[PDB]
Amino acid sequence: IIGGEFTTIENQPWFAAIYRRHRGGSVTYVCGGSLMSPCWVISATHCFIDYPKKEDYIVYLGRSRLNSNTQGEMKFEVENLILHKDYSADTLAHHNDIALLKIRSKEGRCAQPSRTIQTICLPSMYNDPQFGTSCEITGFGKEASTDYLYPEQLKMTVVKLISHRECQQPHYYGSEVTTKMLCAADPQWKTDSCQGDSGGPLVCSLQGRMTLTGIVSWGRGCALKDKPGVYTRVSHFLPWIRSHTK
Amino acid sequence: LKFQCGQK
Ligand SMILES: NC(=[NH2+])c1ccc2[nH]c(-c3cccc(OC4CCCC4)c3[O-])nc2c1
Repeated sequence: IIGGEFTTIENQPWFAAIYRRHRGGSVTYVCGGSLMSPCWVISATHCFIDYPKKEDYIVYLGRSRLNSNTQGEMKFEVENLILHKDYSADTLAHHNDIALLKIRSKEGRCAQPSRTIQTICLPSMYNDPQFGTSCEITGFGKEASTDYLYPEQLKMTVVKLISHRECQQPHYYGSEVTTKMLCAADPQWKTDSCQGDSGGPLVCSLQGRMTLTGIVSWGRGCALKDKPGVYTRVSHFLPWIRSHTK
Repeated sequence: LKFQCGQK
């Protein structure tokens, strides 16, 4: 995240940290994700696309730091990994960039509620906040596009949703952005999501609840002027989500 | 106790 503040998982108790294990002993961070129900985490298909081997990923809930542990964290194995059939990437955008991971702990259980583990709410079929709404994004991604490491403390920042008309302007993303994506930027292009933030949440309040409105997906550079961040418009994937989380 | 989606 460029900008933002450092936070603790109690401020984002539905954020999930997904890692991949390597032969050699290292486990590295892959993407962020959010908990929707006790056994399901939702993230982004491009995060798994080049290595769809579910037994090599680890999902942690209750983690405020990236490589050191937090008291209260839970560790899980990926029991099912559902990627999106019709996922495509072009020079910038990813289409249908949503994925579901079913988690199981080594004792056969799913997540348990704590002050550091909570689910986030889903929107109702195709219902979104209006452009202008301030939503918050969180994650362990880069702090400057030139960094080659990720911060060790969880960050969060506030960004506003912008309109498709504004994002589809030729000097922004033109038609690379579709009705299944949302764009959110900082009025003064100061904070935004960046590499390492993919799969984590865009949370806005809808009808009184904190809802997962978008998934960090892509963007050109990080916090660049007229280069909003693009998120998967979760309200338009509710059918797909249900199909697998029934 | 149980989950209340959205609550901190
Ligand atoms: N400017 C943005 N709003 C933005 C947001 C998320 C991003 N994620 C990435 C990104 C870049 C390179 C590789 C990635 O994922 C691969 C690493 C491991 C799995 C796939 C990214 O998510 N760029 C990103 C840019």
